[PDB]
Amino acid sequence: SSNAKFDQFSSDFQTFNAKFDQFSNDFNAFRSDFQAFKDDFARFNQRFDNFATKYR
Amino acid sequence: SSNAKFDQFSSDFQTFNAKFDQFSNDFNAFRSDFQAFKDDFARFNQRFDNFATKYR
Amino acid sequence: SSNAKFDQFSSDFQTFNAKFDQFSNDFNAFRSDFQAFKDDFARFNQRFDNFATKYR
Amino acid sequence: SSNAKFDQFSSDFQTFNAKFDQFSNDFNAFRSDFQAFKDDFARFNQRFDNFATKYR
Amino acid sequence: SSNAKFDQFSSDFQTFNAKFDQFSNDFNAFRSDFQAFKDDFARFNQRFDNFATKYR
Repeated sequence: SSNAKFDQFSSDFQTFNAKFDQFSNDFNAFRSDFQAFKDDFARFNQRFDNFATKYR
Repeated sequence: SSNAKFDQFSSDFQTFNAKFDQFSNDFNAFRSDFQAFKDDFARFNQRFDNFATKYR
Repeated sequence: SSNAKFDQFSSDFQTFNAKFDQFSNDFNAFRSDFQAFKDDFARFNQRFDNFATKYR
Repeated sequence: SSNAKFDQFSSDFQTFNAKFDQFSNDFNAFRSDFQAFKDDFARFNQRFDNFATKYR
Repeated sequence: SSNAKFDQFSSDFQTFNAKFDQFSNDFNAFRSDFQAFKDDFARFNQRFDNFATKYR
């Protein structure tokens, strides 16, 4: 192909690489959010077990 | 390779790049929904703690 | 480069593009499942709220 | 480009295509885990409702 | 098009490929977090069943 056409594609690919990098960071922020929920659920589970034992 | 073939692929790539932006947007909408659920759960956990601690 | 090897790459990219579309659909189907769950969690939280108020 | 550079790229793309397919299968496996969880939650929700009803 | 420009694209694609492998690992780690959460929920569900049974 012409250099001009290839350069358009390579810079387009660079935009995609940047978008993917952002999505990867977004996904990891979601993972952090999910871990925070999981730990909050663990705290609930322990509080429940405590209550259910005392009120069994 | 040749121009006509390359131009077609460059177009196909750009269509994929646009679809990737829409997926990234879909994932962020999901992240907001998930955070909403996580905070709703956090609210529930605090109400459960109040019931179990302050009223039992 | 060889037109014929480029033809293979173009086809393999089309295959990737279709698989990406399948994944994007699957992700959006997952979002619908997450929405059903989030709604179900709301059902529970609101039921618990009522219960707690009556048993405070 | 030269055929050698292109052919290396095409081989690298085929490897990425295979990894993407793997990820899409991983994502679909997750969707099964999520649906199983959603169903477990709907069953908890019914059992909570039954408890709250019988305990009026 | 030129070998120099192709070499730059090939480098960018290799970097994307590596990022994708990282993301796929991150997704698998999330899947593991999710399964552990699902099992935690099942453990709660059993605790709640045992508690509710004793209030009949």
